[PDB]
Amino acid sequence: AKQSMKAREVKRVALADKYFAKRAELKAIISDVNASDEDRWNAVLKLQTLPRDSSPSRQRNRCRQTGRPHGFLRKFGLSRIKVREAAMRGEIPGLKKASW
Amino acid sequence: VPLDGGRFATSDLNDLYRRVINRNNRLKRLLDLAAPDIIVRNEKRMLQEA
Amino acid sequence: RIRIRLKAFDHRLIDQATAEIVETAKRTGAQVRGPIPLPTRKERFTVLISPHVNKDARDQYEIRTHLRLVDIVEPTEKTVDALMRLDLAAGVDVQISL
Amino acid sequence: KKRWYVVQAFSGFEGRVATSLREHIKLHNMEDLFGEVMVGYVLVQMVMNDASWHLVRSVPRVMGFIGGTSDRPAPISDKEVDAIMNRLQQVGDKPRPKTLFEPGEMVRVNDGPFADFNGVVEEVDYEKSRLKVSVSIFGRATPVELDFSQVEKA
DNA sequence: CATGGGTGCGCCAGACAGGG
DNA sequence: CCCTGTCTGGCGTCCTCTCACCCCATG
Repeated sequence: AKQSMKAREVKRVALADKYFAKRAELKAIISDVNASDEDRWNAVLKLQTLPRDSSPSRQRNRCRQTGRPHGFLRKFGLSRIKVREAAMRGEIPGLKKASW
Repeated sequence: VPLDGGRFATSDLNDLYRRVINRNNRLKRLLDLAAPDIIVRNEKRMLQEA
Repeated sequence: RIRIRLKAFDHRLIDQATAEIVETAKRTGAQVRGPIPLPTRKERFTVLISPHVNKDARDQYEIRTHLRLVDIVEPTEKTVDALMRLDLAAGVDVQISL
Repeated sequence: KKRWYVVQAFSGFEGRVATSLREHIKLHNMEDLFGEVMVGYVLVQMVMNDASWHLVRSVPRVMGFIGGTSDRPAPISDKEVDAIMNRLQQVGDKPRPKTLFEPGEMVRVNDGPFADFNGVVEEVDYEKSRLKVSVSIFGRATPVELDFSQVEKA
């Protein structure tokens, strides 16, 4: 991909663990059946006070070996071209040819 | 080392070190428990003499 | 009652690995509720083998993860004593279920 | 007013020293000069006359008082003597019942072959009174169910 | 089972009081 | 302070050969 692109991911990793999933109660409880006046307006708008690139929906999905955008596999956690050369090298514990 | 019978004939230094360690354990426990002044003075004095 | 759930990849190893804990539990408890089969997941994958176009050429990869159960019946206070810290077969992830 | 004093006995014969002390009191009938006797040190509620001092040191298997001097031996010296006695009693009456553990909480095992081992409680069952914690035995986590008293909270 | 607390030697010599 | 009496410490030959006996005590 790009060394520029792999740097943006770990920067957006640092936002997804510092702000989000910790200051996620801004929408978890306060944007529901609670005080639905314009104090609930302060729930949705203070969510915008945190940066836009901090959401876990923003952290796309990238490979860890080479960082290819597409063709990702969640189990191995790395790109489809990299899972195969490691399969033939004998690195993933158990991948043989599925010839059922 | 033991003798012919089997009872261990123990040296004198083991008595001395075992006394010092018994008293030191007692003094640590009394400073844990916050005993009064005269108790820990006798305890430290027995350790000094040991 | 006291279950022992086995997890591995090498199925030719797990039958001996369970046998290594059979012999460790036979001489202590003398009652073990068998090496139960416990069906295996077949996680199927497929990968575009090309680094580019021609989405016709693919390779299929799978991982048979085998499971077993030992299920020590009685908790006599010497059986588990011969089990904890006294196991083997590096690569076979073991777990109790109780 | 009767103040407290510390007596040293041959350590091990302390109950017999306490009984012989009560009996010497009721022999030499200085009943108005002794209040109690508490149990290698024997605590005595007392007053200080030289007659009662000779009485306590004439009790057998008693070395002497412990104080600043042997002329006028010393009552007691502690900011919280009552709390020190309460701590000594609490040592024998140690509850040690910590077992409460939620998910991801580390616990301690002190019973069964898993004794002397620590782990975390991935699942908890208050209804079944059982904690789901695994022990790092030979590397692999060994998820086992232990009772609250069977394990201690870490 | 494990722990818990005599009274017959004589000289030299220097340090510690003790007058002086 | 300058001499006098006291108080404690430090020490007293080398090799061997047997023997006898090594902490109670007890709730």
